[PDB]
Amino acid sequence: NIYRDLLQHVRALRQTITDFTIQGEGHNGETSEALNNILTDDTFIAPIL
Amino acid sequence: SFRDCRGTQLGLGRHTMTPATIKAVKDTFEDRAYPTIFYMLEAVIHGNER
Repeated sequence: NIYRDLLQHVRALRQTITDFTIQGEGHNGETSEALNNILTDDTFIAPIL
Repeated sequence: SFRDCRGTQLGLGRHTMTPATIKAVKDTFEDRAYPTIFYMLEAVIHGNER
């Protein structure tokens, strides 16, 4: 339940990022979430890999 | 907000779910590790009484 709650909170944060952007506006192969936010930007990487 | 206020107006004295059932159903709808055995059994049984 604790692990599922942490994962659900992460997915709720992702849906909140998705909510506060406007879709359908993609310039030069970058989607709208990657052009608005950073945690949805594919150029930025995790601190550890 | 108007639709939710109208729904509050409709469900004034009607039957409401106790929070135990709300918590259990919300837990089972947000359970990503739901076993596929239930899906296969519901597919084969396919709503036949016998």
